[PDB]
Amino acid sequence: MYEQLKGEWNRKSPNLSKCGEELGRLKLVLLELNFLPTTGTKLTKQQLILARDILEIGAQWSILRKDIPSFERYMAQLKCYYFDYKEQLPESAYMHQLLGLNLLFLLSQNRVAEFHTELERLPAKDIQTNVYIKHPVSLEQYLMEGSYNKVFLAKGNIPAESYTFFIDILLDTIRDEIAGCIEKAYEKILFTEATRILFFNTPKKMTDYAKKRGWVLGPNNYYSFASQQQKPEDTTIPSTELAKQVIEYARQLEMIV
Amino acid sequence: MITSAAGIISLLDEDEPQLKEFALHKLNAVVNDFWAEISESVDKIEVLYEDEGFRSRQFAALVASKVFYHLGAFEESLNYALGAGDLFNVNDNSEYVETIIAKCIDHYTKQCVENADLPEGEKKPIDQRLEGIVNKMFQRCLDDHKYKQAIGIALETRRLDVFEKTILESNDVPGMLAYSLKLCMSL
Amino acid sequence: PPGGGEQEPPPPPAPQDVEMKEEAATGGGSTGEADGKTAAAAAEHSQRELDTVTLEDIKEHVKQLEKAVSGKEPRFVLRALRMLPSTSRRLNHYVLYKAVQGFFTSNNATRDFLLPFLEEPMDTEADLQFRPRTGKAASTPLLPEVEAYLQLLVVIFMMNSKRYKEAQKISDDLMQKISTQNRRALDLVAAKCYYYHARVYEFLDKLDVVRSFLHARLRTATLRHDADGQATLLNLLLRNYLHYSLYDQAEKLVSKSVFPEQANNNEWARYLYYTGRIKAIQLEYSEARRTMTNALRKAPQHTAVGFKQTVHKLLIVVELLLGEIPDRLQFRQPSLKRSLMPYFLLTQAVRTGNLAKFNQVLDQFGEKFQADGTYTLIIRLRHNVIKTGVRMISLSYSRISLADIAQKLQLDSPEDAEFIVAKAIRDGVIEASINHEKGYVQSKEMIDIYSTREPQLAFHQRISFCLDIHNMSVKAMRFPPKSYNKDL
Amino acid sequence: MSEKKQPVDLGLLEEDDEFEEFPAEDWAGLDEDEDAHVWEDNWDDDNVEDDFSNQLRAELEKHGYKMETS
Amino acid sequence: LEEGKAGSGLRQYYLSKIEELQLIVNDKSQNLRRLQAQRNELNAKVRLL
Repeated sequence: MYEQLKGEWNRKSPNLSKCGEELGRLKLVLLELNFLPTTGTKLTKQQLILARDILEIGAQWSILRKDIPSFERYMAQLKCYYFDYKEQLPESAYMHQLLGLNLLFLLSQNRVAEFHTELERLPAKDIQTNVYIKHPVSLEQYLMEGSYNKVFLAKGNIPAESYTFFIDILLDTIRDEIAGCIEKAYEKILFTEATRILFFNTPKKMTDYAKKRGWVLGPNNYYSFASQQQKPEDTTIPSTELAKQVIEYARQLEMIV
Repeated sequence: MITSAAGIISLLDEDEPQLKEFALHKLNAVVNDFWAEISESVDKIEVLYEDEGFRSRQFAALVASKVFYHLGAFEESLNYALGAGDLFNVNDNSEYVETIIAKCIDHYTKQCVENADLPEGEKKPIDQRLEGIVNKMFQRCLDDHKYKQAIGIALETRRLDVFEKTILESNDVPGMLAYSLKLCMSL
Repeated sequence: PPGGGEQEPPPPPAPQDVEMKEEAATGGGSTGEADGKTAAAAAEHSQRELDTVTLEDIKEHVKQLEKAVSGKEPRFVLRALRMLPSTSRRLNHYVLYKAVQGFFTSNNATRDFLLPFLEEPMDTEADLQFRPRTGKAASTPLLPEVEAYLQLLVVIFMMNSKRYKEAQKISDDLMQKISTQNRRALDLVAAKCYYYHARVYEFLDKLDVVRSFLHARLRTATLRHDADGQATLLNLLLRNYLHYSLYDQAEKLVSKSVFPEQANNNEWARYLYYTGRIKAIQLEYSEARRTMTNALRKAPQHTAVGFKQTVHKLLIVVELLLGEIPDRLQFRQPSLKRSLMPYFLLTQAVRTGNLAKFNQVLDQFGEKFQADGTYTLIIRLRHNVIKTGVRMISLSYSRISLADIAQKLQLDSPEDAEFIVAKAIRDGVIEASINHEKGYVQSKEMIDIYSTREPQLAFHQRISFCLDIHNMSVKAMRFPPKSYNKDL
Repeated sequence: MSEKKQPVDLGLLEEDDEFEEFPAEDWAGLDEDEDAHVWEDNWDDDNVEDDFSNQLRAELEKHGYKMETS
Repeated sequence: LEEGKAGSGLRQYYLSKIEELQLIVNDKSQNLRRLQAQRNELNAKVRLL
């Protein structure tokens, strides 16, 4: 309406310095354009879906610059256009994709419970013939399985699509959870399993986790301490609190009397 | 319009408040529909309420006060309600206004009773805007007085000069004084 | 034709006598009770009202009555109308107006005279004094009878009934607050009406207005309420949030409150069913399980056969997720059986834990549970089979074979075995000791209970809680006898 | 209220509209033998019966052949 | 205006709810004093004994 805007839209610019000024300009224009959904005159669906698109690609740049608050911000803003009273709004092709990125965010932020409760709306039977649609639910299902082997073996199955790097980011943010769980060591473990489970010869884990967990290292073996070494009480204190409970019993049994 | 939309939260957590203004204005429309959505933004509202950075304290104070009696006790709501500073509100039949002025009056006369047995010393500070918003509705009900609650509220407020302007314009003065004493002897 | 014609008149006016007697006894009884003191008596006739409703819900009354039996619709209460005093002539008129239609015949209709039901409330409902309670006790009982048979273009007339109900009372109210027993009844009555046109709501269009304003109507009720009506109005909102919500960030833990005393011997069951259904999505093993099972063990009053069957289905469905699934034992009814018949084979097949065959078997004859939609809990269950299976392994012996048990679990590999086992260990739902010596992984796997091991700290909370329940049970044998001795 | 039981009952009526008295009789074949018997014990009975329904249903006669081989 | 017939009205109805709480106090005092009269009747009975 105001101008073309299609010039710098489809164009991919590595530098986000100009994209930031363009973004701010878009904010200045959309400022009086009533971000909130409007059913008035019904002809505003064009500028609404246009704003939806530029906020979608804006979210693409937002996740390109790796901005956590901005991403969930634009996702919360686009969720307004995603959930609406009128069903006359056409379904975008990148809608389920960006929603998939939202699932990625929920998985990365350990919000995956909200993902589980979000699992209801996604099977809308709109397409279902695409592997990308069944990808996040199967990956999270494998996460419920806990097996990192299937993911690593199916890592080469991902097509030429460019979110593979974001999947690598997902592995990068879940690696502390996986390694954190496998290194728990209720009793003890042997290094021969560690060779298989842990990553390659690059000393990232043996460095970081050494200053993180702060444990002792023996002759090529991982030792675990503070396991079931906890000493019980002297039975004096729970006897006292039980006496207090007896007093409370005297109260409740006889108060009004 | 919006219900489960989390966008206004991100907008409330966002800088350059000039775009936050109309967002809060539209928030005041749906705040009656859903008060649970503002619950996560309550803390940030308090934060922006504390500092003097924002120009309008009443805009945040209203939202805080209305979401507080929806969430927690009426006390915390009344704190920001009476701490809203200068506020212009016309008389309405809505539940919110009548309830917050109900708690306002109740707590006012409560403090009056608490300060009744202490004529001198350790006097609690009393804001002028409170007396203003109280005496506004008080006078509004004191127009014709409706020959019932005038002397009642005049007595319940425990103020010395409050009932002197009530007897200025009245019908059947001896009857009004007799009714007044009859009301005063039964308390 | 001559036989059926001669036998035609007796059957249709069968319910008339006991129905007139019913409304006379209930109306005259309640009004004649609270007339002296309305504010004193509280919810004495309430249980009677809900009982009469639940009793009249199954009514077979109108079947062949569609033809000229509708003459009862135009006529109505007409008790002491247009004047407060001089009720004697009207006491005569009570017999008179009934005698008028009892001479020869009467002119009757169905869809002809409908809308002008608001004529009397425009001036005087009955006595010009008791109008709200007499008015609601007049209009509200006969409305579902006229609004019966929702289908066949009664939707528009139902909308007329809606706007009429609103405009006369519901829109806002006849006055600020009634603050009486008729109000305490008006809560559950208006709620019941909401449930009544709820079907009309969900039928075709959606909600842009009413239940959204029902929040303002809810808080218009003061916080000093017993929140019975508030909870009943919360039930319809929660049911409206039942099918599609998916946002747990607010109403979960925001909607939590002081939770005042409410029984009703219904609302507990249905609300626990609602919040149980909501809390069944995150698979809660501790709370949801026992509380929904208890909820199933509750509400004996009316029907556990046709109601509790759904919560029982959900119960066993969320039960088989733990690997141990109890079946139907103590309850014998020819409903839950047929309902669980297609699900019986697979829920019995859960303990076996065969991935390959049952993967095809489920989808083969699968109908209803896959008609639940979006394949959620089943796509969870498919890979939950191996977790319940490895849990069965945790309940099994320690030593793990590279061949035998690997073939039994249909999974053979050194890495994924110990890996998945470790994933079962990190859950914290079991007990195992990880040890590596010869390359084999053993476990202590002690399932032994708390007997003769830290007994005090073990059954402490049990003793405290059970004593609390027994003590509030003492309160339960305390207060009601006082409620008996209050009037004597 | 209890009025919410109506669509459920209608659903049951639909379930009865699917097939006419087929599962009634088909399961009556078993139930006639299961009649008058406690349904509490029938849980483990049906459990084992369905468990051995696939293979090794009897296995008692196979033990004698498994004596020399095992 | 819309106060005396509104605010003072809901205040009087709040007072009616207060009358309900004091009605609970009332009949609690009633059954408590009836039980009191019962125990006093038995005590007077053994006094007659």
